[PDB]
Amino acid sequence: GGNLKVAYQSDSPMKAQWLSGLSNDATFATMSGPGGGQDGLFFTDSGFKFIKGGAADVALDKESKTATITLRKDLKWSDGSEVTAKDYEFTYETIANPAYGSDRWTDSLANIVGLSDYHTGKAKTISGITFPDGENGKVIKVQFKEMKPGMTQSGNGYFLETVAPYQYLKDVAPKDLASSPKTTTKPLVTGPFKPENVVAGESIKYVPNPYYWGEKPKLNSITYEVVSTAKSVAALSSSKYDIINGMVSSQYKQVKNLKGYKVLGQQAMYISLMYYNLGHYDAKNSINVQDRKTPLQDQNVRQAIGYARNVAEVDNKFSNGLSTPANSLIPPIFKQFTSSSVKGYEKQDLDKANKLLDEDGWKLNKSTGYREKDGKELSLVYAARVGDANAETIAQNYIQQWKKIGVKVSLYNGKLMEFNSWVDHMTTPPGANDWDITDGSWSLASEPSQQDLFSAAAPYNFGHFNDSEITKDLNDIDSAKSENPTYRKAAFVKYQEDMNKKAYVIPTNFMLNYTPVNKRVVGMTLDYGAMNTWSEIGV
Amino acid sequence: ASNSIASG
Repeated sequence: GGNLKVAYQSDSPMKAQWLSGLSNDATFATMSGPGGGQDGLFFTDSGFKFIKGGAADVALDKESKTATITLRKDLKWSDGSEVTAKDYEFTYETIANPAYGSDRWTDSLANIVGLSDYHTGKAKTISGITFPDGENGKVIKVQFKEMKPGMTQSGNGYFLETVAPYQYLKDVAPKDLASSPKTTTKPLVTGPFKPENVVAGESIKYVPNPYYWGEKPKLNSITYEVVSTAKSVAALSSSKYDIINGMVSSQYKQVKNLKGYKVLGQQAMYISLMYYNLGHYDAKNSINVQDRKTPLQDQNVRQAIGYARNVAEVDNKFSNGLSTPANSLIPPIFKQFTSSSVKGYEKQDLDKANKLLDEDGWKLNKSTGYREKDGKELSLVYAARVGDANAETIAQNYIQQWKKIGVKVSLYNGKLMEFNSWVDHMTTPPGANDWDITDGSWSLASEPSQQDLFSAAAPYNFGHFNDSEITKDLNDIDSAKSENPTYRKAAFVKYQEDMNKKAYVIPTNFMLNYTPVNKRVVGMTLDYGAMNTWSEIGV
Repeated sequence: ASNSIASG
């Protein structure tokens, strides 16, 4: 078979990390696809509901309150060794034992019996994970405190879905694991291809994995590379890549203008949002602490800064119809849990913003054009990120809108922030105190609960709010009462309304994705529910 | 399936 050439659009170097628990970014998660997507276990239907037949099956027992995972008999690592029950449990240790440096702790994992006490070092094992046919068998039982309504769906976050190669990694010290060749350039994997070579920061050469249990691929090889935003269209014009994933909305018209490509589409499981920095993360106690001293402590300020943006004007000018101003944090793909009732910051309202600030005592100084409260000037730092050729223009455009409401906003270090640096800034405890506003974007988990973005114990709560109303909202969505979908829908609506009113974050955009595919390629798809794409693609 | 930080 053929030799496929794929890229992911990224202005930052690739961060190869083959262990899901230690990898935070969508870029490498996507590039890992041919190798098993960081060793994902379960197949799903097009509604993300688990089905039988993947690398493993999962069975829920709601009476016992357990999940039982059965790995295929012939599931192997790419060195021919068996994938075992212990490999599945070891994924949990990579997140829960703090020595590995994971940023993926969350209150969802507290619902596994014994896992909280393992995470704090009070227990030396995870009591709720046991092995009915031993560590070297194929079966794992996970004991919960309670079932959660999302457990039928991949991405639920209450039980994990990947394996880690424990026998391969057991003599690498936890503190060294993320930077070891064994999780970066020289991993074991379980997918239809294995990474024969990895060039740090740049590329992966994939060849078939002869130990794969499933459909054997048609292709001889796949190369997967990063390509910059400024070089992407020319790469398609010159046929440098057969497929490019992750392309920005601003290039969509150029891409449709090209001869020799089919352009695929999907509803993006995505949200972008503006964050306010309101606290710090306490690593010892695994808790967000909302104690930062800032004008952003004033609810009226948070709301005003949201109302002053012109997100619809930006989307109309630049996005080629692919971005839609978001009304809430729950995107359209989760159609059962959205409501046209919910009003957010999708319409600019400069008059309301100015009124809110006047009402809150932030009085305009007519000499300077900026507002003040008891001598404090309303000045903030905006950690805007590098993007496409329009990113500087768009960030300055928001600064200009904020000046209209008497808020002085300046870029972090007078420039846009590189992506890998920004991720370090956001995740490294205890968090930084030198930014006020930033923009985040998420390739969301395929189940709509946002515990793993905002729960009190999660470092992924980048602005470090900790609010009883929000915490009760998040818990209500996943409660036993939410096993009635009527109740869960109302809980989702309340959460969306409460997040918009508290305005600790402001929803920005929903999106459609697109991927150009050279006409020589057959079998590529963006359809959800396609489980064997990498084995089906050919030239 | 998990939440991942996107560059755009």
